[PDB]
Amino acid sequence: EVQLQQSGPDLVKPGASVKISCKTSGYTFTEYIMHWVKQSHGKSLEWIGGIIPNNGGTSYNQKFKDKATMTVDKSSSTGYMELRSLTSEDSAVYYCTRREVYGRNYYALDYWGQGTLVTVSSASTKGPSVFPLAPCSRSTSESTAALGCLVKDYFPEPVTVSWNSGALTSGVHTFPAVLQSSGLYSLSSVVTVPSSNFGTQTYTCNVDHKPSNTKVDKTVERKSCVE
Amino acid sequence: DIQMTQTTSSLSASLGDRVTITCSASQGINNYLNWYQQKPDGTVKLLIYYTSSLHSGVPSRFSGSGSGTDYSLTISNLEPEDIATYYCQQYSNLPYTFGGGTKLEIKRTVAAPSVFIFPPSDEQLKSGTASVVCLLNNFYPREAKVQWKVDNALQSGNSQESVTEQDSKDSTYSLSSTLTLSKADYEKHKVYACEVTHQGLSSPVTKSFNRGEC
Repeated sequence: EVQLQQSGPDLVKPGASVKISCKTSGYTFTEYIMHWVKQSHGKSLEWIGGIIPNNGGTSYNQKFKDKATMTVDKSSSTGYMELRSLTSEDSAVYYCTRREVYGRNYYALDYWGQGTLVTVSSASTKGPSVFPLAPCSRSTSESTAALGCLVKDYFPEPVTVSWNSGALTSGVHTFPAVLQSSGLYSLSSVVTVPSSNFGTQTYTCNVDHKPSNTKVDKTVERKSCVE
Repeated sequence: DIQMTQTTSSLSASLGDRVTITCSASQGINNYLNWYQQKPDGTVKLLIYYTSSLHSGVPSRFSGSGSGTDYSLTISNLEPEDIATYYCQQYSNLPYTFGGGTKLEIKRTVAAPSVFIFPPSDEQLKSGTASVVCLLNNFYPREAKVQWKVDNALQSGNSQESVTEQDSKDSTYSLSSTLTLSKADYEKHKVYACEVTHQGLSSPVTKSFNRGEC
């Protein structure tokens, strides 16, 4: 019940600034120090800095001295980090964290936010198109049936996909997005089912692209041929 | 800055094996060393603080030890949900620095992929592109070759693939390969095939459709 709820994904232009927020709950905001951490895609964690919410005292990693500003709003129990002079190298997930103190001088980041994906790009937001993935035919002697949704030509990351509004989770694979040469992302979400259980439900993928405020529900028709 | 190294970036172990992830600092850090777990969805949790103390909710199969420059995170009997990247972090001095991370996979029995092929939708085709998708479902190990053939001609340069993280239950991978062609190029050919090579298969497996009969 310690929760750090970070603002949603953000697309911002090079040379600009972005302010991300971290709304805390389940503990007394002014009684704990908050630290921020960067993670570039496929890379390690980097420490940006820490802030004392009670007086707004700050400590920065010198690598971010010209990049990051931490602030707090005590009245909303919210920490902020502002990143300035943005470049593609600032494209990353940013985490807010709580720093616990144990005995005299033992510190650890005991609770993490879910992270905020910042994409620094000159390109415009583009909502995905969603196409069905439905095979031409099913074998009598294939023991699982498959179908899915192709989520094509969106920008930036991320999209979320659920099946039957979260009710269908078992046998679902949502692949990592691929960057196409167009500079747009594409991803597939698939479901498999034991061939005997296939006919017991319909299958609707629910696609959410927050950066474009796009929500698509696409029913994938089960209809297929016997070989 | 203190440099933190995880000599082993990638570790594979069987369920119930004892696994040890190593961390070394560029100078003595006097036990001021924490461990984090990052799950494949990107969620981060504290595991161990001050070398050896367990965080709230951490199971007792997790332990940590070390001194000076060298530390160990041990998982005493590996479960499938321990699939994650493990990061060490020093606070001996500022700035805080993390190791490069150790990804842990489960070694399990060879499992053949289930292969499916999905033709492009008329909904997509009418706007001038055809995506053909080949799914390899629930296989182990991760190494897998997908070749696209169009009327028996081998394709190159016109496919992209992606692979899931190891599944936290059955310890398998899945892979998606997409062939992208103009509508015009798609309509020039009949037979679309993906050929799959994997250790779990007796020989290469081909899944195909003919645009005619679909």
